[PDB]
Amino acid sequence: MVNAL
Amino acid sequence: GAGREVSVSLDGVRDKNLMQLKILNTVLFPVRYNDKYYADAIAAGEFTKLAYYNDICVGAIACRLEKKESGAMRVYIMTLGVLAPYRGIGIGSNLLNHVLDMCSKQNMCEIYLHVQTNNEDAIKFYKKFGFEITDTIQNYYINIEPRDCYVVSKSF
Ligand SMILES: *C(=O)CSCCNC(=O)CCNC(=O)[C@H](O)C(C)(C)COP(=O)(O)OP(=O)(O)OC[C@H]1O[C@@H](n2cnc3c(N)ncnc32)[C@H](O)[C@@H]1OP(=O)(O)O
Repeated sequence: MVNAL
Repeated sequence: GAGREVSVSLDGVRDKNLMQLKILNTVLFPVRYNDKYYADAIAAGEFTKLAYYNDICVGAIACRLEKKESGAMRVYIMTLGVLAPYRGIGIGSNLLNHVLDMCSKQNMCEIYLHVQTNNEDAIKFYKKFGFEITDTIQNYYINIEPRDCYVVSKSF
């Protein structure tokens, strides 16, 4: 789960 | 392996089926993803897939690709998830094995992903495939707790 981008 | 013994079909992500990925992400992840995420996922081509089980879209792996100055490829797994009723039957392994197979066609590939530090279940899952925790990033996520992630990686 990558952060917001 | 578990991914080789489940009847799953994989399809690529394109503009025409993008809504399926958007629904999955809304349910699976507290992070809100923007247009850049979807463009990157589509641009990763064969590395991004939706998974179908019993003719229902039940999971996805979405990647982002980067070419390094060495000419080697870096693969980021941006998201990996399976809807809760269909976990534990090999679907996540099937998705991840697909990406690992695509990586084996690019020489000196490296794979990176980010996981919340309390996601013990996901960490155990990745370690079965040869991934290792290689770093921690404090305050990686904005609004969930814990805010820290592990950087989890595998080299080829
Ligand atoms: C950013 O997106 C990357 S990090 C976030 C990963 N996603 C996430 O945490 C969302 C919720 N979880 C899932 O979507 C899903 O559980 C995965 C993707 C973590 C794994 O998918 P599956 O559940 O389809 O995996 P399988 O291929 O069945 O193998 C599961 C392996 O993991 C452990 N395990 C055992 N039972 C489990 C259940 N019910 N749910 C999750 N994980 C489970 C075991 O080590 C197991 O090993 P096998 O013997 O099954 O291979």
